[PDB]
Amino acid sequence: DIEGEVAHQVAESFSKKYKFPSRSSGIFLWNFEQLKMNLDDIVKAAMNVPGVERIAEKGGKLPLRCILGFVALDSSKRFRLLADNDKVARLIQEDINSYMARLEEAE
Repeated sequence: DIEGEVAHQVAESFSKKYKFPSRSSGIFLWNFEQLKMNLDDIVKAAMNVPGVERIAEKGGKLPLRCILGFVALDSSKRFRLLADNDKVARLIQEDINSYMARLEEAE
């Protein structure tokens, strides 16, 4: 259901590469596939991200880069070695602010 909707959207973009702040100064690319996690575990972990329940319940577009960022920080040594961890945390916040605003904003 709600979790099923998150599972769908994640599955649909499973190998899709998003961009993140690198340890140095650039960016690097990462996808859900690279988490080496089951879809269930990823959905479970995605539920921790603020706004994900609300958006999925409406069938809206989920913040998948933000979601993947959060899950990667929480579960992935490799991602953590590759990333500016603090910068990703800030990036998580900015995505949430953007998507939550979209629910309130003019169309």
